[PDB]
Amino acid sequence: MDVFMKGLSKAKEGVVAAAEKTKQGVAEAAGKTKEGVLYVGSKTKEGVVHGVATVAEKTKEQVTNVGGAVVTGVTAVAQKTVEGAGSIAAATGFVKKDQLGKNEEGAPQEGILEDMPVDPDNEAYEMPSEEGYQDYEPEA
Repeated sequence: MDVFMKGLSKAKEGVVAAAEKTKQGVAEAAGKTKEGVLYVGSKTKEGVVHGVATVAEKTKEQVTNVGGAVVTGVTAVAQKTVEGAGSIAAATGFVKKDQLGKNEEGAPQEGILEDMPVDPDNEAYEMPSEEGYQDYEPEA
């Protein structure tokens, strides 16, 4: 289940496949170097030039067959890129979250004035309006 183990067992499959091939390449190379020390009036320089010249003709039939393969492969990667874009959309689109409205206070004072006209000397004229009750000793 660990997506990591798979990627690991997948690489080992390539290292082994490459070994069988790399191990088969040195095998032929060994016998090839064996003829190197031995001269061969048959393989002359002019003969080598004609060899690479012939392999250049087949290389055309190969790139032609694979030429249609690389085109199809790139097409698969093309649709594989647009899909990866979805992941980018998430990185930019942060996981939305509906629950808060951020409203500390829209400065709901009560009027344009500082709303502090109240006088500390006596609130207003003289305490509540009442009916005088008592404030002057003499009749007036």
